[PDB]
Amino acid sequence: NLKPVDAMQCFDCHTQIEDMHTVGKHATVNCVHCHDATEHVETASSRRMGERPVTRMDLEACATCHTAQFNSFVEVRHESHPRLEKATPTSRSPMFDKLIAGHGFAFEHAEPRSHAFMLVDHFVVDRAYGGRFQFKNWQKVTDGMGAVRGAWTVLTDADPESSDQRRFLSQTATAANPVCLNCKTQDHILDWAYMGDEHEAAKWSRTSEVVEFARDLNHPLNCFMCHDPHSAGPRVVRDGLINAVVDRGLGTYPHDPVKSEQQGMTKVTFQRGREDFRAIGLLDTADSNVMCAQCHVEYNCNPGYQLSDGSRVGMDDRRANHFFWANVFDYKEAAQEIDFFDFRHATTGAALPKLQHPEAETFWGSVHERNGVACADCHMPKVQLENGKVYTSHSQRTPRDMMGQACLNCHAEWTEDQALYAIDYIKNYTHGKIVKSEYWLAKMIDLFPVAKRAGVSEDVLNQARELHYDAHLYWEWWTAENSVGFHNPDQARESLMTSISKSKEAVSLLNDAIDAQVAS
Amino acid sequence: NLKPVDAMQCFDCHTQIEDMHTVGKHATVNCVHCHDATEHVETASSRRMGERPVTRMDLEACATCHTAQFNSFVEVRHESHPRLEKATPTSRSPMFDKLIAGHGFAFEHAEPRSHAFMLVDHFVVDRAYGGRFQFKNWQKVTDGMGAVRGAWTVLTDADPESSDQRRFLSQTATAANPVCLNCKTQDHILDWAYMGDEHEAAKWSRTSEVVEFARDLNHPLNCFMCHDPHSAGPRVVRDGLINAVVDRGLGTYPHDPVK
Amino acid sequence: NLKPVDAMQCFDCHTQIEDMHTVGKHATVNCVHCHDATEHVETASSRRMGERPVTRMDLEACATCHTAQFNSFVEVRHESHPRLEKATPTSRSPMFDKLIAGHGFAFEHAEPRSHAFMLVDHFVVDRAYGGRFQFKNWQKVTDGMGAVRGAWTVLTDADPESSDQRRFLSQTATAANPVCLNCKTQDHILDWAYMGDEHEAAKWSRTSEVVEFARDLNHPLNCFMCHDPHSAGPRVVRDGLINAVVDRGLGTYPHDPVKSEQQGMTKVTFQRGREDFRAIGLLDTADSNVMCAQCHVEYNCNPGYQLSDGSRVGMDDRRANHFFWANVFDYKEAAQEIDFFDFRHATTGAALPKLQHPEAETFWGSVHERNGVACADCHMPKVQLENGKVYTSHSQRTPRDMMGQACLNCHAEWTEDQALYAIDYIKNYTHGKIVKSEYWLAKMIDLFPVAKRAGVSEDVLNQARELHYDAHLYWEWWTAENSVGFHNPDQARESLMTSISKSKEAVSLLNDAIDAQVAS
Ligand code: HEC
Ligand code: HEC
Ligand code: HEC
Ligand code: HEC
Ligand code: HEC
Ligand code: HEC
Ligand code: HEC
Ligand code: HEC
Ligand code: HEC
Ligand code: HEC
Ligand code: HEC
Ligand code: HEC
Ligand code: HEC
Ligand SMILES: [Ca+2]
Ligand SMILES: [Ca+2]
Repeated sequence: NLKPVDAMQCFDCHTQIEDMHTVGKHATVNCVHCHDATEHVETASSRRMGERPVTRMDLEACATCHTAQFNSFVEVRHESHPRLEKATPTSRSPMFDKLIAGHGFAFEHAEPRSHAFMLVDHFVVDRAYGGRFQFKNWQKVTDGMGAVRGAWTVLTDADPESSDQRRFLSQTATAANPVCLNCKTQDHILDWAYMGDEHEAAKWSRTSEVVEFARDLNHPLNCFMCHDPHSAGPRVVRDGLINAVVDRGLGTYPHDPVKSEQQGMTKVTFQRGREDFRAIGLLDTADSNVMCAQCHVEYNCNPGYQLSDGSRVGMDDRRANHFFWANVFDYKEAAQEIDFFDFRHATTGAALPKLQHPEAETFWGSVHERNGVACADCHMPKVQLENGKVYTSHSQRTPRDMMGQACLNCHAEWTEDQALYAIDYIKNYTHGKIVKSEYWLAKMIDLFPVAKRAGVSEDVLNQARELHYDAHLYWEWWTAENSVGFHNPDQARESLMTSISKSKEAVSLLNDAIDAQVAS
Repeated sequence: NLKPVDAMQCFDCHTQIEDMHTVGKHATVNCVHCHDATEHVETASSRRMGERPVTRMDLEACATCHTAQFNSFVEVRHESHPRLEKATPTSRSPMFDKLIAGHGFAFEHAEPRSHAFMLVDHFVVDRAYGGRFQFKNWQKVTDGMGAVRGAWTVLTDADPESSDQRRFLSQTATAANPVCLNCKTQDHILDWAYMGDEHEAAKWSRTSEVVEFARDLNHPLNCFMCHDPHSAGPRVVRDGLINAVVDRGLGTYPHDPVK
Repeated sequence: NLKPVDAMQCFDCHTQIEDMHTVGKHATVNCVHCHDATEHVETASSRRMGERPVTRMDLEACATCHTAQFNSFVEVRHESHPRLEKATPTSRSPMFDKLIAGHGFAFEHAEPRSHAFMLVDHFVVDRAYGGRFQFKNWQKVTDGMGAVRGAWTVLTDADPESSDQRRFLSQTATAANPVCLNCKTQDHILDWAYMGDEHEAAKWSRTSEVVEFARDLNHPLNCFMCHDPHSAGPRVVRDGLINAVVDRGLGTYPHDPVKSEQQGMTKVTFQRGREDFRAIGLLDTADSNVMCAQCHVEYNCNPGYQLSDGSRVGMDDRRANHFFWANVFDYKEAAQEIDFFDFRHATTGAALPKLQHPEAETFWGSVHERNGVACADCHMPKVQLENGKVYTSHSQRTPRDMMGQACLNCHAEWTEDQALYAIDYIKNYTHGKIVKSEYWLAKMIDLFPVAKRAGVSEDVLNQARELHYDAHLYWEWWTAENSVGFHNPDQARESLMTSISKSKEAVSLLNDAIDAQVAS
């Protein structure tokens, strides 16, 4: 049984915590729920930590008083098909392997499944750790609660004796690095300096051995990623997001200065040895658009190359942890502003960006976003109970599972079937354009070896490579983005038509150049 | 937002609560969750209460940290047919009127329905208060959450100006008395002496005017009827039960001394 | 009404039958249920048959006393989509036509459907008889009971006047030969010598005119394929299987000598004119792993070519009826041991194997097989009845239709949805790797004409052809195998990664060789 500690004693040294804790809705929640600080209190001074207190980061620390939210979070949506590869004819990107050739995603890229699995899925995907980590057996893939209890309760490491990234199976990659983990867990929140920069007080950083870092991490999507444990108020903890919104002053809604001001973020910095160490972003309001944008964004979390000179940009560089915080039509400019690209296409040699799940940036400017709707309205609605205390569902899943609460409450003119039909109209239309964009990209890509072998000049190949960048960007955004156009159908339409235009331009350029070589 | 109070100061006078609270699973739960004792602490001595502190008896006091248990409790089972009279050919006792003739149950005795309604159903049944109390309208009969929030949020009193038990409709009875309420609520747990005996410190007792008592009561089946708020440990609070089991030495299982 | 015959009279000459019949559970079942032997008994001698007795091979011969088993067998699973071509984007092998080009399966290869249809489906598939046989009309495709009553009750022959294999429609093949029928029916069990070898007493053999043979055959999957009609004990009748397990001494579980000994097979030979003629394999136990392995295996049942010198191996050769009885990683060695391959790829010219439904060999060594689980546990479980005499369901179908009896009885920790999710995780993962294997095989195949035309040497082409063999084998096993990895997910994973490795090696070899030619 827990025994309370005297928080006044802590507050003597922890003024920032005092100011948060005493004012919020956790003012009566004793520190012992999450911290074991006995030896810390015996040894600390006002500027030196002394013995490190233990801080609980398990979600059960919150589930004791918030079982409803915890249970809704950990529910596994069995209809979210697991380990479903996107590069197949029946999934999101039928020609993905040809289009992404040269990139680590060619090894495996599955559709997302329920949040409980995020950390385990990150660890076991074929592109991440060379196949080092596996579930203990193939039955464990169902065990959401187990994954939440801790990744290492359900996973095995092929070689606990080594800590290097290497292939354990031939068709795997070792793309994982420490930045990835920031969107899977915040178990490292006290051990990682802001942005993963080198820091005396940080156990882990962008340049750490990711296998060793992995072994230290257990829990997915900690509840405190969106809720300050001290004030219980809304926040974000993701460094990349704070950096974009606050440090770079882009604001929470870069396209709406007024909304950015009303629904803003306040950066709170915590120090170690009186030197800035870590930060959180306190939100003005409980704005799930910004909470979900901690992870559902396009980002860099990887080494890459400079657009200017093609030189390597390694994990040690700040750019290896970066939120572009730019919609699809501002993205090329945002990548130019940091002088960065992700990979060279294996066939065309083009410098290309790699886009990932840009839901937050896609949502900006959509009809729903403009009308003050937020992710949670459709994906974590309040529960409707005939007789019950209302709480917010933490199931984070498609509104198809709860259309009454997620759509039909606003769309009184529709039945569930009508609303589903509206969704399907958009997704079907968008998917048709994605498929057409891929057809044209693939047609362009296939001409590169023919052009090279026909003696087409490097100048013409480079012209086509520049078009490839744009054709790729304006296509890939939409296979990366999870709503298949729903979050912003007009933007998807304009973008995908732009992709096709670019590819058609490249096809015509290469075809003409090949024919001119043949004629000469 | 709640501000915690200095529980150690309470414990200077409240040794019994200290021994329960500091040992159980509510040792970290501050008194401010259930008591407003500011003026009490200002005026009390260990021998004089001073200002009476306020104690929350609402189930929301527990639902804050125990929403899953509260929500399962308050759910209304619509399949438990409401206001279904047992003295009919299709219910439990087709000849009940003949057999029970001379007893107040002849006026109305329905099947039970979900616990959320126990106090409101007690107040509105035809045999209890002469028809004095009704739901605010016939729609309110569905409102389990409302009844749990408080009986008087969903009921009306035909005559707030009188406190006597009398018939307001011809075929009703006034069988209710203060003892009934002990199986409907424990909102009176600090205002009722053991067994409802007369007591200088008891606002209410077996001989109280039941209508006046009724008006003071709000919540059905308080969570603390089975769970001690201080220790979080299992308990009962019903005097009649404690009297049988302990005072009369019958034990919890009168047919099984080992159990 | 049947009238019993005096079996003692038969037993005077039929000692093997006496020894089986008098001891088993059919000891009270009179011969007249299945044999009309009146004129036989009048004319036979102890060594000469005299008039041939009639033997009933229709399944109704057993259905009279075993209606429950018969009815469960003949049920048509309408959810098993009929005539569903595998070489489409929504089926098992999207790039099958490119990959299998040169082989008869390019004409048509559908997913399997319910067992009642096996013989009719064999007769009507476009790759088998040149389109000679059709259902009487398109309505008859539903008639499982009709097919079971007899193929010729529901099919028509385009030309009853000729018996040659030829095309009746342009896009058909004539791949059928007599060996195929051994996995469709055993109506010929008394007319076919062991292995289909030439024999004086055999009406049919490997070299027979298959159209004439076809016309003599009526019933699918006779009940006596797994149950000896005389002893009622468990057996197999399939020559290829007996030959692998017993003649070649490979055992029923080639990877487990102990299990092979406990769950073994005893070959029983029957003679004609005191010369070995046909054989059965009596099983030590009712082991469905071995019963189903009569057909659900990789086999040769076709002409092919020698790996050594490329010469034709015709139906007359023993190798035209062969069970490799080898898992995917032992298969290349098993094909080398008989010096055999199936076809030359139409584009690459590579000698290639053709793999078919190797469920039995894939199942070996899997977690379930190692734990003593057998096909029937998942595909023909005992019926569960609140009040009823239990019998074994003969419906032979996916456990999805009976998850309570097929999985959940062993997997108490799971709900049906969890178990289905576990299956889908494996199938989704495996299918993603199949698709990737095909992508790489197709990329390799497409380089062959480019390499040939660029002047790449035969030595380099032959190197790539040798890689093609392996890339093909380690892919095709898994489109052939029906569980999409479920029966052995680790093996599927290792194999498919091997396929991709081989293809990538071939792509790199050919690309480099083409570029070197272009540069010269
Ligand atoms: C000892 C019980 C207890 C623990 C442990 C606890 N909380 Fe709370 N929490 C409360 C109470 C009490 C409230 C106030 C409820 C109210 O009045 O609305 C609260 C309020 C909240 C709110 C609403 C705050 C607001 O401003 O609306 C959030 C979000 C919350 N808690 C999250 C968490 C998270 C995340 C954890 C785990 C780090 C956690 N809590 C741990 C008891 C707890
Ligand atoms: C910590 C980073 C992170 C945060 C914050 C986050 N997500 Fe996710 N989300 C993921 C990852 C990772 C997955 C895929 C998990 C997996 O496949 O194992 C995912 C999956 C999902 C899915 C697919 C679930 C399914 O059934 O397939 C939805 C919908 C989703 N997120 C919505 C949201 C919404 C809405 C928010 C804000 C309330 C949110 N997410 C916050 C990382 C995050
Ligand atoms: C900005 C936050 C963020 C970073 C950094 C991030 N992810 Fe994710 N990850 C997500 C979200 C959101 C999802 C679910 C949406 C989706 O998959 O499209 C996801 C899904 C996944 C999935 C399940 C779907 C799939 O792709 O197979 C895996 C595996 C995964 N991430 C691995 C990685 C690896 C490896 C890294 C580092 C190279 C990484 N993640 C970096 C946010 C992030
Ligand atoms: C991706 C961000 C995110 C994560 C992670 C998160 N929540 Fe929440 N939570 C929300 C949002 C959004 C709301 C509703 C805010 C609003 O509309 O007022 C919410 C509301 C709450 C509330 C207020 C009562 C209610 O239900 O509205 C509690 C308590 C809470 N969450 C607890 C948890 C616990 C416990 C966890 C960990 C299992 C958790 N949250 C994880 C975003 C998050
Ligand atoms: C107006 C409602 C609405 C809002 C607001 C909304 N989405 Fe969605 N979201 C959808 C619909 C509809 C789909 C398609 C789901 C489907 O077809 O089942 C979708 C799909 C998703 C998916 C893929 C889910 C799956 O299972 O395939 C993710 C992840 C997601 N949204 C995240 C977000 C995030 C993060 C935000 C806030 C930036 C957001 N959404 C805003 C309605 C919304
Ligand atoms: C501020 C939050 C909070 C409030 C208010 C609260 N509890 Fe609890 N309760 C807890 C915590 C924390 C535990 C211990 C959970 C654990 O460790 O298992 C707990 C434990 C319990 C247990 C389990 C005790 C045991 O020994 O197993 C019961 C029963 C319980 N509470 C009932 C109540 C009732 C009834 C009320 C209303 C009088 C109430 N609680 C008020 C937080 C609260
Ligand atoms: C405070 C007294 C009290 C306690 C303690 C109590 N009950 Fe009840 N119970 C009632 C009353 C009064 C009703 C009828 C309520 C009504 O009709 O409005 C009832 C109704 C029920 C019903 C019928 C519910 C329905 O759907 O019709 C069941 C079952 C029941 N109780 C079981 C229990 C069990 C089991 C416990 C112990 C966990 C319990 N009760 C504790 C007083 C109580
Ligand atoms: C020992 C505890 C106890 C006492 C005292 C008690 N009840 Fe009840 N009451 C119950 C239980 C338990 C139920 C539900 C089971 C049932 O109705 O059989 C119930 C059900 C009811 C119901 C709904 C069913 C019906 O009979 O119409 C009413 C109304 C009711 N009581 C009124 C009264 C009145 C009036 C008194 C005082 C004369 C009274 N109760 C005294 C325990 C009690
Ligand atoms: C005249 C009725 C009759 C006919 C015809 C008949 N059987 Fe049987 N069969 C029996 C009886 C009686 C048993 C013993 C049942 C028992 O005692 O378990 C039996 C037992 C069996 C058993 C269980 C044997 C064992 O050892 O467990 C199988 C398998 C079987 N029969 C298959 C067949 C097949 C296949 C046919 C058609 C070739 C067939 N039977 C024809 C009556 C019949
Ligand atoms: C005589 C050879 C043969 C034997 C023995 C045999 N099968 Fe089959 N099986 C087939 C053929 C041929 C098909 C496809 C039939 C068709 O498509 O018309 C098939 C189809 C199936 C299917 C797919 C059915 C559907 O609904 O699509 C399953 C499952 C199956 N077999 C399992 C088994 C199991 C388990 C055993 C052992 C109990 C077994 N089979 C024994 C030849 C056989
Ligand atoms: C070793 C036994 C075996 C032999 C020999 C065999 N089959 Fe099959 N056949 C099967 C099994 C098992 C299935 C069902 C599993 C599957 O199709 O993958 C099957 C399925 C079929 C199907 C339905 C699915 C499809 O491919 O369209 C046809 C048609 C078929 N066989 C024709 C043939 C022809 C023609 C031959 C000879 C060239 C042949 N079979 C030889 C066992 C065999
Ligand atoms: C592919 C092999 C196979 C075929 C063909 C087959 N069965 Fe069976 N049969 C089994 C297996 C396996 C069992 C159960 C053996 C065990 O577990 O004891 C079984 C059991 C039996 C039993 C024993 C009683 C029972 O239900 O367990 C009878 C009778 C039987 N089958 C009759 C038939 C009849 C009649 C047919 C033809 C319609 C038939 N079988 C076709 C494999 C076969
Ligand atoms: C532990 C249970 C289990 C065992 C044992 C098992 N399988 Fe399967 N089998 C499966 C599952 C699961 C599938 C995939 C079915 C699905 O996804 O609907 C499958 C698929 C099949 C299919 C394709 C069925 C269809 O409709 O798609 C055939 C044929 C098959 N198995 C035959 C066999 C044979 C022959 C054996 C014995 C050598 C065997 N299986 C052993 C569980 C089993
Ligand atoms: Ca990116
Ligand atoms: Ca073969």
